[PDB]
Amino acid sequence: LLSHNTKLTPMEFGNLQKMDDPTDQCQDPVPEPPRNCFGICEELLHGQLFSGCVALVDVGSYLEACRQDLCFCEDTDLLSCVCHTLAEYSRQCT
Amino acid sequence: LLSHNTKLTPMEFGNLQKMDDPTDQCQDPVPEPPRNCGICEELLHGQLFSGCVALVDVGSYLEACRQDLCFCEDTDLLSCVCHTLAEYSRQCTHAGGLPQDWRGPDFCPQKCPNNMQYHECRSPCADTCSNQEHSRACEDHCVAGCFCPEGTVLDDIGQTGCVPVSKCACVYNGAAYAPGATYSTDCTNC
Ligand SMILES: [Cu+2]
Repeated sequence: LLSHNTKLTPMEFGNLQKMDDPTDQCQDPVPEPPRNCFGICEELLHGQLFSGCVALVDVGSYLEACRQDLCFCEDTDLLSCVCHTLAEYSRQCT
Repeated sequence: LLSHNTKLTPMEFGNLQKMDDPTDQCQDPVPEPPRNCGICEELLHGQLFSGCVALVDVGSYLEACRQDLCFCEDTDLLSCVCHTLAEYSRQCTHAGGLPQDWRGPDFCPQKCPNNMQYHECRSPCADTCSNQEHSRACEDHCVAGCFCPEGTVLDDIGQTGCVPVSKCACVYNGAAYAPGATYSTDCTNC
């Protein structure tokens, strides 16, 4: 996150790693305002399902990711947007 | 469930408690075989209801939540279990517990008039402009509903939602006054 003694935002860091195709000049993503969108993610991750995994891998980053995945859901059922983050947390615990 | 030394099923008991209308003959529900169908496990066993587990057992309500999730006709599975959770919160309040808020903008949202907020355990004796000490003299346990934000009281005079105490109006002889307004009699000045 440091280019020359400065601080790089995650979007800038991601844009710095682009390698475009010879003819496909893909446009960089445009930043969006925060949608402002204890919950189901907190109950699931802080519950007894992940008891030996919390002491090894911190939950806060994955909890925040779960909240973002829920907020950017494409379907109505909220139980289907938490599968990806929970699976990733289980992978990291393994 | 014991008619005469006989273990009645819930279906039989419910049918026994029937009282029909004169011209409306009703058919008893047909006992259907199970459909062979765990979201509720996370919230009910989670810390969100922890302060309620010690008072009301959750197994019956866990089964009720499973039945509600399986039996409801839309795939709003996250938002199709609000009724069982609300009932469990009600039972926790009736058991002397203090449930904490479990709802949200996307998870079982509740709409409150004016600037009030929905809460799971607050005193039902709402403080108004006329009675600003009602909550401190309440005998009933905490209930769930729409309540004024902390630091304000309900406006029962102008019906303009929750207002601060310093801006509450006054009533004298059926006429609503304003903060700072005065009236006088022969030998008083209020
Ligand atoms: Cu009660």
